[PDB]
Amino acid sequence: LRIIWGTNVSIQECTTNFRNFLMSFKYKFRKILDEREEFINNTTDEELYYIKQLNEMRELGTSNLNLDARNLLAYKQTEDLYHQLLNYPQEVISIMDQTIKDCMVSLIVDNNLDYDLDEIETKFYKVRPYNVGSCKGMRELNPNDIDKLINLKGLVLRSTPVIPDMKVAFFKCNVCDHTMAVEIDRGVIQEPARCERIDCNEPNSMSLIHNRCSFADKQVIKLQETPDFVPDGQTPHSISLCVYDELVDSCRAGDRIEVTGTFRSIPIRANSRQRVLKSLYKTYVDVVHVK
Amino acid sequence: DIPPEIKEEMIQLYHDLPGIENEYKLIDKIGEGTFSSVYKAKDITGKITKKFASHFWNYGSNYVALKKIYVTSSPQRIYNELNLLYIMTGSSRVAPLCDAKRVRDQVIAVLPYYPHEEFRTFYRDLPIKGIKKYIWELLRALKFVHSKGIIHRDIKPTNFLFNLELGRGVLVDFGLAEAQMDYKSNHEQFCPCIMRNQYSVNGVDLTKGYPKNETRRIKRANRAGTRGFRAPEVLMKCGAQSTKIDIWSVGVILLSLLGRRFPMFQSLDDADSLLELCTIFGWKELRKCAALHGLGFEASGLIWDKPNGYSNGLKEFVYDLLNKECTIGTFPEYSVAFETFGFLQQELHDDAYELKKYQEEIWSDHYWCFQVLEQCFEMDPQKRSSAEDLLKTPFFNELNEN
Amino acid sequence: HVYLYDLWQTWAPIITLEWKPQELTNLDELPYPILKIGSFGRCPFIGDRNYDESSYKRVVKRYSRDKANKKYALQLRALFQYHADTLLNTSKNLIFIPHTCNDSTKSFKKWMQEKAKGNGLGPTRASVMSKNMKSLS
Amino acid sequence: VKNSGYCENCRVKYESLEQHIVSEKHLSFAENDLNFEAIDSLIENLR
Ligand SMILES: Nc1ncnc2c1ncn2[C@@H]1O[C@H](COP(=O)(O)OP(=O)(O)O)[C@@H](O)[C@H]1O
Ligand code: BEF
Ligand SMILES: [Mg+2]
Ligand SMILES: [Mg+2]
Ligand SMILES: [Zn+2]
Ligand SMILES: [Zn+2]
Ligand SMILES: [Zn+2]
Repeated sequence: LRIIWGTNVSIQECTTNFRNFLMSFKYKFRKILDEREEFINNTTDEELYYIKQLNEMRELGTSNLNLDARNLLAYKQTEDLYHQLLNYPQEVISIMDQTIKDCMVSLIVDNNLDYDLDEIETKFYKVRPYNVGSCKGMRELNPNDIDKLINLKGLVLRSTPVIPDMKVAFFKCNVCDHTMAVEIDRGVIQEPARCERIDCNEPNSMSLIHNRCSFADKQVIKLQETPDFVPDGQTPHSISLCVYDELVDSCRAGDRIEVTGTFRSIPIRANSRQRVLKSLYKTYVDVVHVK
Repeated sequence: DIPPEIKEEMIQLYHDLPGIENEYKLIDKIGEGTFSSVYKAKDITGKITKKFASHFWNYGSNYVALKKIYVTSSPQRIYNELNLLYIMTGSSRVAPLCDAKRVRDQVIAVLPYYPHEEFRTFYRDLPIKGIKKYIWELLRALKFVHSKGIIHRDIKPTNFLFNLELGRGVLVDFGLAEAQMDYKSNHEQFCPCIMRNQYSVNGVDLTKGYPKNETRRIKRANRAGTRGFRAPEVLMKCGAQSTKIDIWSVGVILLSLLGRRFPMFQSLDDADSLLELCTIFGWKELRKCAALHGLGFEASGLIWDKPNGYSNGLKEFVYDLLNKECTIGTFPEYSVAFETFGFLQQELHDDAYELKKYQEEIWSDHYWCFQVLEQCFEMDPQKRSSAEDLLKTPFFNELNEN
Repeated sequence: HVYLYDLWQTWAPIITLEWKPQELTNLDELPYPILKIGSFGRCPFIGDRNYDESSYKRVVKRYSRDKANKKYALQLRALFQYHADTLLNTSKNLIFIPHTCNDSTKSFKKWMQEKAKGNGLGPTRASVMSKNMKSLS
Repeated sequence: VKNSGYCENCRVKYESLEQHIVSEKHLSFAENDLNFEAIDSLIENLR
């Protein structure tokens, strides 16, 4: 019931499937999918992978879980969730994050562990998938593949400095000091036309305070691909990764990395006349995991 | 002469239980429950007949009731169940276990079969004598239970097996039953819900608002029970749930008899139960209870037929319940509800000698029933009288024959 | 709306539900159930949906069921009559207090005269929902 | 059909019970007696 618009994802069903996969994953399944059953271990394969990982996550206190998508392919009940994850990055990733938080708090509660749930529910957990299929290069990504998980490998040529990214504006009313904080949604900030107070109403009382806004890290990394396959007469191509938050300042120049993330496209403004955008979209990649 | 569609599961369980073919012969499936199914069987070896022979009611032949729990139930929960049934053996009102064993995951409990009649059969046509005896037995059983110091969260007529021919009843399910833990190592600070963990800025008041982005946690309190038969304590997730939720459920069952309504409180969620309680009692009373338990509550805009109504008491409520049945004529000519209807007609002001004696006695009985109903139906736990206090009522003069 | 909140606001509100006036148009399906009593010993908060106590077919079916169970109800009353016990009752047949009430039998006579011409367990869930969840919903 | 529920033993939600009981995790859980040791302790105390 209740699939989201423009997608094939149902929140309840996807959360159910992800919880099922978390509860009942054993590495022997991946061994079966790898046709490596002759290497099946009695110890590690028996033990529940992600439950244990969530445990050491709880004791250590980390907030990020790295998920192998081929493990999702291994589990029969979540084979469809794999394709749902490729085709719909952001929605399914948020679903996974909520499910991780739910599983953490549930596991604490069920065992009645002395560890307090104050930190757990306040924390924000992130899921970082990887090993999501093949590479296919960048010459072979058609525009229909916008906002999908892609796997890229190459050499990190150049790394820009840290670029602050606005998260909350801090407009201040000059007249009645009505300092409202505006969160950014879908990269848009909406100015109060007049003073949001009813008693005080002065449109010119607003003057954004740059310094008291809350920002977030953003680093652009120039990656030159080294695809496993190269078409005839194709010189190497450079793509612009865009990392966020903790991944900033992680990848140094000269590192040979394999990166997975969301293949995005953004209009580029023709600066000849302001607020006029070119019809050709620039393509870049948001980064979720770096190996 | 039995449905074979049940016989296939019977034989499936039979060969699923390799340690029972010689021990017992399965007779039939008698009971069905949310957490388990109950099977009737014959006792091949007589030692179990000798064991707890006094416990076995001697009415009819002696059979044994088999408790086939569902596999999905927690092993820790099943351990709680068996331990609790173990530590209240030999009570004659609580069902004592006779044997217990498991085959890998599946676990089976052996209980003395109690020939009973379905509650649906007789709630409509039970004389106030029947209510009196039934409630007396049930309160004696709960007196023993609370003396042992536990809480049987799910109290309902389905979980209480009463026999009319014997005129006695016993409790059976203890599935969600909880042992009362150590509450602590005046009444305003008895339960404002500040117990155990979290025990011992101004200018902002969320009196008429819900935060847009919610960044806070919910109460974590046991919610075990039934659809309905749930006490205001647990309904509002009020901390330190006491034994008296059980007597609240008892009073709910009692009122169900007085009105001939089996699904008395159809609560699809907590909100349904809370609003139904608001209807029966009043917004102000429920708000007062919440304030007593350190809990804010508000409701406005809703329309109620009785706006803070029924303050006269439960008499008016059961009164108009029976009034509409009277106008329609649902009840039979011989229905014993008509005497109650006349009782409320007389009290609300709205050969013959034996007749006058009989009506005098039923006046007294209905009177005492209605003043024990309000005795149990009060939101205050500390003020709510204990099971022994309920048994000490003037209505319960039949225990005085001891 | 209905709003129940922690007095010290240390914990999240338990129940917080508000309804638009427009969806309250029909009195039959209020989100908060009303004391629509109904009949035939049903739930006081539910009624005779797809049911009419005056429906002559329903009256006949109920009358037949009642006359079927006359003897059992009489046995119950005989078993339980003013002695507060069963075995103590062992040693007048019945006592009928008259009433002006209508019953199944009288209503039936009136009508005949008129026509004479799943599991129960669920995984524990977290309380706080992420803002992205709110956007998705 | 209607046998859809939550298997707290396996901490898992199943659409069908007959398949959950034969699931690998549930079968392994059943085959492990270490989870039932406390139960057996009171089982033996009966005799
Ligand atoms: N000893 C018994 N004698 C007769 N019926 C019983 C007995 N034990 C259980 N039952 C029947 O089986 C039903 C379910 O048993 P119960 O122990 O309440 O299981 P659950 O924990 O699943 O609710 C009861 O409501 C009752 O009808
Ligand atoms: F359904 Be039983 F009353 F746990
Ligand atoms: Mg039960
Ligand atoms: Mg139970
Ligand atoms: Zn202003
Ligand atoms: Zn309280
Ligand atoms: Zn299982």
